Amino acid sequence: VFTFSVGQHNYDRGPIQWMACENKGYYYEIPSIGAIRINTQEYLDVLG
Amino acid sequence: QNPLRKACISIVEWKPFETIILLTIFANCVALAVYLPMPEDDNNSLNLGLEKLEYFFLTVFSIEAAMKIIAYGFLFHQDAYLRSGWNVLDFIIVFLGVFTAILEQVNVVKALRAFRVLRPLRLVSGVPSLQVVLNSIFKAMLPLFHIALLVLFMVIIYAIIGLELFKGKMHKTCYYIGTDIVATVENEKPSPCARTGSGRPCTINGSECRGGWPGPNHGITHFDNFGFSMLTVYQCITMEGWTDVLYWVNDAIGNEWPWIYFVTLILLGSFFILNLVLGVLSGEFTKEREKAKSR
Amino acid sequence: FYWLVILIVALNTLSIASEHHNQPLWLTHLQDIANRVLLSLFTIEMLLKMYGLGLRQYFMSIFNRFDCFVVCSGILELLLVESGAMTPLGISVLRCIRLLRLFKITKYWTSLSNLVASLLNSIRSIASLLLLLFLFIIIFALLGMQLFGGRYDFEDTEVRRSNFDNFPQALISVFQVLTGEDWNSVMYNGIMAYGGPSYPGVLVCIYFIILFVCGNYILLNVFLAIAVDNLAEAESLTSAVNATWFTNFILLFILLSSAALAAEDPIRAESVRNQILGYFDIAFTSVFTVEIVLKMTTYGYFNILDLLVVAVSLISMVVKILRVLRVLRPLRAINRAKGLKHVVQCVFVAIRTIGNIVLVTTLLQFMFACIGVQLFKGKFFSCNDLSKMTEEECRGYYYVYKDGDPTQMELRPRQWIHNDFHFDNVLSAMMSLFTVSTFEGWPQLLYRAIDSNEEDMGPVYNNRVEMAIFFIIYIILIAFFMMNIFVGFVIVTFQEQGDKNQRQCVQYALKARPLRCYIPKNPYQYQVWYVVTSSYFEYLMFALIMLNTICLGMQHYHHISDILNVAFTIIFTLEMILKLLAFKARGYFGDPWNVFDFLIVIGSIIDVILSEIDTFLSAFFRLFRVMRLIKLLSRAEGVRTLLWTFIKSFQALPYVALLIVMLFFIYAVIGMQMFGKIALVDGTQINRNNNFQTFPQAVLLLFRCATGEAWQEILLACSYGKLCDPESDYAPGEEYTCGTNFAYYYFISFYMLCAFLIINLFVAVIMDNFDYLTRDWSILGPHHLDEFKAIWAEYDPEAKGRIKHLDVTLLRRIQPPLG
Amino acid sequence: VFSLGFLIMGTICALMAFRKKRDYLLRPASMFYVFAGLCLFVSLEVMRQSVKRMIEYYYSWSFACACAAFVLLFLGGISLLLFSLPRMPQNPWESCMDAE
Amino acid sequence: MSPTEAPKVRVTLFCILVGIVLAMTAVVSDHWAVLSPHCEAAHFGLWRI
Ligand SMILES: CCCCCCCCCCCCCCCCCC(=O)OC[C@H](COP(=O)([O-])OCC[N+](C)(C)C)OC(=O)CCCCCCCCCCCCCCCCC
Ligand SMILES: CCCCCCCCCCCCCCCCCC(=O)OC[C@H](COP(=O)(O)OCCN)OC(=O)CCCCCCCCCCCCCCCCC
Ligand SMILES: CCCCCCCCCCCCCCCCCC(=O)OC[C@H](COP(=O)(O)OCCN)OC(=O)CCCCCCCCCCCCCCCCC
Ligand SMILES: CCCCCCCCCCCCCCCCCC(=O)OC[C@H](COP(=O)(O)OCCN)OC(=O)CCCCCCCCCCCCCCCCC
Ligand SMILES: COC(=O)C1=C(C)NC(C)=C([N+](=O)[O-])[C@@H]1c1ccccc1C(F)(F)F
Ligand SMILES: [Ca+2]
Repeated sequence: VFTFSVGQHNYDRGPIQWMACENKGYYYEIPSIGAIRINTQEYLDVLG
Repeated sequence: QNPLRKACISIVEWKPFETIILLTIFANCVALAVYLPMPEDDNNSLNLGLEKLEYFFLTVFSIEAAMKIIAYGFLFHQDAYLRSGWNVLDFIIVFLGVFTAILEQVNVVKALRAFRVLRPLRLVSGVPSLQVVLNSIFKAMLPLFHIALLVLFMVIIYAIIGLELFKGKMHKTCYYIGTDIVATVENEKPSPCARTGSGRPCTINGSECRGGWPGPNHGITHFDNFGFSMLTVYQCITMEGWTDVLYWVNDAIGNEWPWIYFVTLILLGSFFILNLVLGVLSGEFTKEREKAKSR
Repeated sequence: FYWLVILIVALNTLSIASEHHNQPLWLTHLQDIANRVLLSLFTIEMLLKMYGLGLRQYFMSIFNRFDCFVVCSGILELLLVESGAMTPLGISVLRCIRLLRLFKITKYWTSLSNLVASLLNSIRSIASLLLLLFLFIIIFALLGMQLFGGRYDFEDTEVRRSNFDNFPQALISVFQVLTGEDWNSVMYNGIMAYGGPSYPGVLVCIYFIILFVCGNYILLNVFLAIAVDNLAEAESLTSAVNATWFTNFILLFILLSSAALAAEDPIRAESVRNQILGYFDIAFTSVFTVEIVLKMTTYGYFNILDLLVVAVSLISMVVKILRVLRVLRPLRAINRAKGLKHVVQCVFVAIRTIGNIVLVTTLLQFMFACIGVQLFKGKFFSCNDLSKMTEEECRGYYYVYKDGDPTQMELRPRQWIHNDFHFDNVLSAMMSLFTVSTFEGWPQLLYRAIDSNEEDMGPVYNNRVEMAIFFIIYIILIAFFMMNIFVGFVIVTFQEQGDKNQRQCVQYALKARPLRCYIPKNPYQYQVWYVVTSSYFEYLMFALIMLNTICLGMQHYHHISDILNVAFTIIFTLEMILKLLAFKARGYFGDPWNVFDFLIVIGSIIDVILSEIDTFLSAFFRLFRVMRLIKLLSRAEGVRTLLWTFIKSFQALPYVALLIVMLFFIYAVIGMQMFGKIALVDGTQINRNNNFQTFPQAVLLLFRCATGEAWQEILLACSYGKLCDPESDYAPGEEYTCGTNFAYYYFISFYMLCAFLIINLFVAVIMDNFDYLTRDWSILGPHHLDEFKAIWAEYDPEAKGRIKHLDVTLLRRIQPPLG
Repeated sequence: VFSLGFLIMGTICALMAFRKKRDYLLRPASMFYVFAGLCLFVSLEVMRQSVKRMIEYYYSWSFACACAAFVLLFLGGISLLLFSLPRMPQNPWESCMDAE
Repeated sequence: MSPTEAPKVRVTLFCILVGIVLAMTAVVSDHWAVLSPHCEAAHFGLWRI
């Protein structure tokens, strides 16, 4: 499970990190358009 | 009114029910403030709990009303209760409360939840000191009548003047050529333009002055009808962003005349009227003090 | 000891007011060992004066009740860092308490202790009327969470920090709308959150119209019922060539040299206007260089003023100060103007009064500057793009997306930018707090401070939402409280240079004179006079005026709007000729309101004629149909009274407004010289609409800064970095050289002066009319005597002196307060 | 033409007012002069756009003449009015529209 | 005479008279505009050029 927390908000992010860490996955944050490219290609480090 | 047939509850009405209702309203306020408004009809667990807490705050405030409506007359019996100044306000709060919380359980709208924000007012009925204070600031404006009646007509006169002069003038702007992308620079808010006139002409490279643009502030600041002219005049009167309106009228119709309209609106409307109001209030504070010092 | 103790406190003040960002290590040492010696010196102070003034007199007096708290905390804070006090934010507030210890000692002086017995009682007695104001803000915060809570779901990338998403944010937004700062931006977000500028969406303007009007009115009964009750009782307790042919012409030759100084060309160093004005230069120098001799060889502070003015104008036939030092030409007017001397002297002696409250606000603002440095020092840096957080990362280039579109981008070099109003040293903190006090751009600083992350790191959205309190307590003290007891100061002071009733009555009855009425003979037109002054006719014309107004408003953008104007023009000109058929044209113009209506009927006629001539083969003549509704004012006797009471007093104190006009003149000329070669680039604050090229543009800019528009952005728009105008005369490659740091002195000074004068100007006009405001309309007054005059003139139509004895019946047309 | 007409009508009342103690007649005439000026002003307006609807140009002799004439008439008529209209009362017993 | 033959009325009507003469002379005179697309300098008036 790779979980992405998109946007700039105040909602809690604990559970989403847990979902990512409890399921052999990873947790990414995408706050703007500039972060999209580098955060959407970075799961191929976990897959390898 | 009637005998002591039902009025076996007025016995407690004079107990320390001050604290029991003050704290209940205070907890209602705190439960109103921890609510978290979510968009597009989402929700979270907590909000769904603070509604299962509204029938607990809309019950206490209803039985503490059916405890006083049967302890004074048939309803009032002399126009006492509902004609008591504040006890009718509490009754209206408990009226809209149950009315709206029942109307919601019928079509199982949300705008009806907005009368729920009056419940903090029952604190001013709670203590007496705030009753006498809220009755002072309502008596200090009996003299401020003529000044408000002089401001209401200056806003109305300036709305009509601006409606005559600048109606439908801020509607063209510098678009990119053959495109619907308004052309600006880094910190420039989109201002009007003029092709073959006296207003400002487009200076961005590939840009043209063309019409069919709603207006400066997403279509809110303009003198296109009476409502919007009143809105923008009132906004300049409070001296907030009046220079933006001036600069936009400059950019549309020309540089030399329009300042008379605004420099005079800010001198008369803002400084003069504020002077009047300060004078009329201190002339009422010093008088009441010279009368209450004599006690 | 009374002065060694203050030497101690001054050393401690200077040790606290030198903590800046990136200080040298020796300064850190000098400070960390200079408080230790003063802590060990304040340890013995509560042991010696516990021995000289007895022991139990350390607690029965409030003054030194805390000097033990000073050290009790000092020692406590001295051993917390070295045990567990991590969180530099928490360590930063430990040094704040230190500031409190300095405050108790500084306060000693009679003037600085006599007022807390009044100021503290002002707050503590009236802390119940503060509760209603806090409850107003708490109701409107909740109402905003309802209306706009979670409705700012805009699909762009523009950041709208002032929203209503949760309770602290809604409280911040409502507070900002109360102070008035940028409330219109919040309104536009609210109107776009709903549909748009359509029918149901614009109705949420109301929330912002009642919150600003009814919320700024409780702030007149809160912070200004304090400085009319709890500052008046405080002072009440403390109570317990000599012709008109030459001098009146040489005065007139200052008003010409000054206007020649105004209309100059600062851009082109040598123009025809400058070449032409260079002759009036020598003329206006020479005359006053040959008019000092007549006034100093015939005779023996004010004329040396003139001689310096003419000396600087002669040595000008670096050297650039010669052209700024010449701008004090309008100040020799006070020399010959006798009417203006007496107002400038009141302005000079109005300052001995404000030195006790103006020095308590600067010390209060200096207390907050050091707290601000303790909190926000170094934290106001940022990167161009908010993804890099240290200066080592904020290098290179990055993409920006126009309109928020991921396929339309641009390369920008990213740079580690420091804010413009930061809090690094106490001078910068003091400048920032100054701009916050005038309410301008304070939410930008608030949100820059809520996001402050660490010492050399960039911002973290919504990090410390409690740092709002710092900005909201300051604003409550300085801008709302001290700025109100200072005005109350001025008011109750002017109350001294400003019984009664019997006096004014006997002067009224003695000086007053009865009225004219122009009652006619010749019944043919007596008939028409009987209807002209009937209540039916008067209460018909008001209806016609209201209907005219409603017709004038019904128009909109995209004919009937003209024929109806023809109709109303006709109806009013017929009433004018119908009244001339009654007042014989001699009693008609005797009444000013009738002259004023005659002035509008002609304007309307010309209006319609010009419209029809344009259509048959002047956009401002259309204001005559609009002014018709101003003559609704012959009936609103209360409102007309209220207008005359203040016009008579603006027409009585013009020499004070002359001060404001001279201030604008001097400052506009100085600024036209200093920063007048800056380029007019759009997207900045020195642009085509707001610049210093000509004289009207400079005066409009100054008037904009007086109102409190973004005067700090204009201040930053001219400070030695500014591309020079192309038409200017300057060395090549010397482009980025226009603008001066003198700007910081120019604006900060202007504002203060202009904020001062205006206040002055308000209270004069107020106190000048203090009879009308502080008046009972129930016991007596000049209104009763005016009504007596009315019933008199009813029986004696023309004045012609006084009337026959009996028709003594009038005591039935008399109100009981008179008979 | 309209401005000249106003000048003539204002001069009528201005002449016939210095005699017979018909002082009040200074109140109408004044405003006539005012309106005179105003009309000349809008002429300028017209002329302005004319010189733009047709190259270099220049206002030399009678445009300054008209500008000055309009300003003279305008300020002079308003000053005649404020010098004829009795007075801002300035005292609670003083009052406009009074006797002498 | 107080609002008629005081000085300020006479000086103000002298101002009016100068305005009148400048106005009656600034009408028929063709002395305020020129043009040359560019030696053909035209000259404007109120009726004919
Ligand atoms: C009830 C209590 C009383 C409260 C109200 C009391 C005050 C009354 C309000 C006064 C309004 C102020 C005058 C309006 C300003 C005109 C703006 C303007 O002209 O620009 C737009 C317009 C721009 O339109 P435009 O037509 O130029 O635009 C297109 C360009 N052309 C012309 C080529 C087609 O200006 C004009 O139309 C030209 C005429 C301007 C000349 C007006 C100046 C004199 C106006 C009256 C004088 C009074 C002074 C101010 C009031 C005095 C009171 C202290
Ligand atoms: C002590 C004082 C307290 C008193 C309380 C006063 C508070 C009230 C102040 C707020 C007034 C603001 C009014 C805002 C609404 C104005 C009307 C409006 O919004 O409509 C504009 C409308 C646009 O039309 P549009 O939509 O383009 O038409 C196409 C339709 N498919 O175009 C229109 O049709 C608008 C036409 C309306 C024009 C009316 C002009 C009013 C002038 C009246 C002057 C007298 C005032 C009343 C006298 C009172 C005496 C005491
Ligand atoms: C009631 C209680 C409170 C009272 C507060 C007291 C404050 C009083 C002070 C108010 C000051 C208001 C000043 C506003 C006038 C500014 C004039 C203006 O902004 O016009 C701009 C316009 C630009 O023209 P231009 O320079 O040609 O630029 C385009 C390229 N050429 O210019 C033009 O094109 C037309 C030029 C006409 C301007 C005539 C007047 C210019 C001089 C300003 C008048 C004020 C007196 C000067 C100094 C004292 C000002 C107070
Ligand atoms: C303590 C109380 C303080 C008093 C303030 C409260 C006053 C209440 C205001 C009444 C407003 C009622 C509006 C009536 C309904 C209008 C109907 C409407 O839909 O008009 C919208 C109008 C433009 O029409 P629109 O529909 O957008 O046209 C395009 C296609 N529809 O767009 C609009 O904006 C219409 C509404 C205009 C709002 C006018 C705002 C200025 C008037 C307030 C200034 C008065 C200041 C008084 C100062 C007193 C001093 C003490
Ligand atoms: C004059 O006005 C001005 O300028 C001001 C501003 C607004 N700002 C600031 C900050 C300040 N300071 O600081 O100072 C001031 C004040 C405020 C309040 C109160 C008082 C005061 C004084 F002045 F007295 F001191
Ligand atoms: Ca502002």
